[PDB]
Amino acid sequence: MEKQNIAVILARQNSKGLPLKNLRKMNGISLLGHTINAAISSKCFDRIIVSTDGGLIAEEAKNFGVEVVLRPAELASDTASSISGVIHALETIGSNSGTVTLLQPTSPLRTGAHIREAFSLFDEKIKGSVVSACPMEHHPLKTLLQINNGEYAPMRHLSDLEQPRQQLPQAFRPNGAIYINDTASLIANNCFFIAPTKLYIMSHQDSIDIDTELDLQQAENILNH
Amino acid sequence: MEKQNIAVILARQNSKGLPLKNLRKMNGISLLGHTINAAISSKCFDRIIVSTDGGLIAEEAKNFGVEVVLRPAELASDTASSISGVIHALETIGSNSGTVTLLQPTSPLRTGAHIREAFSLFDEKIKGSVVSACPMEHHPLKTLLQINNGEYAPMRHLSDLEQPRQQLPQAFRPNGAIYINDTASLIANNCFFIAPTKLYIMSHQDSIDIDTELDLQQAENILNH
Ligand SMILES: CC(=O)N[C@H]1[C@H]([C@H](O)[C@H](O)CO)O[C@](OP(=O)(O)OC[C@H]2O[C@@H](n3ccc(N)nc3=O)[C@H](O)[C@@H]2O)(C(=O)O)C[C@@H]1O
Ligand SMILES: CC(=O)N[C@H]1[C@H]([C@H](O)[C@H](O)CO)O[C@](OP(=O)(O)OC[C@H]2O[C@@H](n3ccc(N)nc3=O)[C@H](O)[C@@H]2O)(C(=O)O)C[C@@H]1O
Ligand SMILES: [Ca+2]
Ligand SMILES: [Ca+2]
Repeated sequence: MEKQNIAVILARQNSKGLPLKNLRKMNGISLLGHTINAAISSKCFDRIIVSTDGGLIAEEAKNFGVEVVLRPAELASDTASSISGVIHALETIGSNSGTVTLLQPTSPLRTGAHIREAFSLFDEKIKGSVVSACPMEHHPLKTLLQINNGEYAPMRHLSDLEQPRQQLPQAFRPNGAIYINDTASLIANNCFFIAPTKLYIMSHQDSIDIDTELDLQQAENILNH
Repeated sequence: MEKQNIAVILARQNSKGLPLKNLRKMNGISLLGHTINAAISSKCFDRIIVSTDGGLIAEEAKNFGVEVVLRPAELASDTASSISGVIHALETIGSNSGTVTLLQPTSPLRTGAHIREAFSLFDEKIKGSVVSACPMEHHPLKTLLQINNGEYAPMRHLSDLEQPRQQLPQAFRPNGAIYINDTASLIANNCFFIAPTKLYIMSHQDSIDIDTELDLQQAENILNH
């Protein structure tokens, strides 16, 4: 096979929250369109695929000049895993060698430059994931986990709960915007986090994820800096 | 000595953020007053002390009918630890036996009922802390910690990052509203988290902490249910 860099944008029609979320407009452009534009402007991809079950989403993708994979209902339900959708897209276009990047439409402030910056961290020899991430608002060592009913244990040391944050290791969470993997590795492991995983760090501002109407408005306000 | 249940409300005059924050009004009552009212209505305390360096805060505390400890400047600076303020209050009134509870004015939706509910968890024989806490918005096992420059390691397992949250242990963070300790233990350990620490769980709504003008408005709106 030819090695290919593939972008997969999963955009199902039924959004369990905000209705028709993937086509909702932000500064005049659909969420889908913002992420398609990021994929194109990154110049990182040989193939850009929108995977959907919805006719309106498919028409939007075609109007932006990218490929469409149609998902049957069982891969677009509320319970369907993202990994099964990415696997189905790769099987449909016939790629099992190269890289595959998931780009969620719910991260509209993730730009093509962010994608290029993340790609520069990918190690073609070692082939761990590159995942975009942002700093944790509340430090995860300053937490306790339930071990029994009404019984809790510190995440690490009890003394961590009173340590100045600057004296603790820096902590990060995935923000959903970018997951880059070696294609054969993603197929074999059937997941998005493959060791050794590297992080591409983004600001809290650029990590906004759209769930609510107020999220859409905040993202618009951020664009209008 | 007589064993005493002491409440200490630390309320310094200089707020590094919102100016004069501890006297800012919320539905007509100062933040200080809301927490004093919680301490009184809990009926958990033999002594209620407001510790401050500020004349206006001291006058407000006296008007609510509680005791005042005056802190010298070195215990009320931007760098001064909360524990040193609680230790100084206990030394001033001469108590080293019983319980001591820190009640921060920045948690105005923490009520007297919350204080009673937390106190019911305190174990007078084993004498670990009781700390009020709320659920973590982002699960702390779904994080990575920096171990070297540009090198990160999962908090626990890499597979935790893709686990449904409901399949992970429940996680909680202190919310700042209540810290209950055995008095002799707090003096000896010079800290607020003493094993075995128990958690009193509060909702995200009741855990609001005041840092901004918008925080004050949100807390007011919550009160007006
Ligand atoms: C990679 C992955 O597991 N993605 C999941 C993400 C991820 O964990 C977070 O965003 C990280 O912060 O979480 C979810 O993210 P969510 O349900 O909002 O979906 C994000 C975007 O992906 C599309 N989608 C999702 C699943 C699927 N089978 N097909 C799809 O087309 C949606 O239409 C939307 O554009 C979640 O909220 O539960 C579910 C997603 O499946
Ligand atoms: C127990 C403890 O360590 N408290 C600290 C808390 C705590 O960790 C969080 O609230 C938990 O979510 O964090 C701080 O909390 P913060 O600075 O807002 O202070 C909270 C309240 O305590 C008063 N205060 C604080 C310290 C001190 N030496 N004297 C005081 O009178 C303030 O006037 C205000 O009413 C922080 O933001 O850094 C600093 C506080 O010292
Ligand atoms: Ca989501
Ligand atoms: Ca604070």
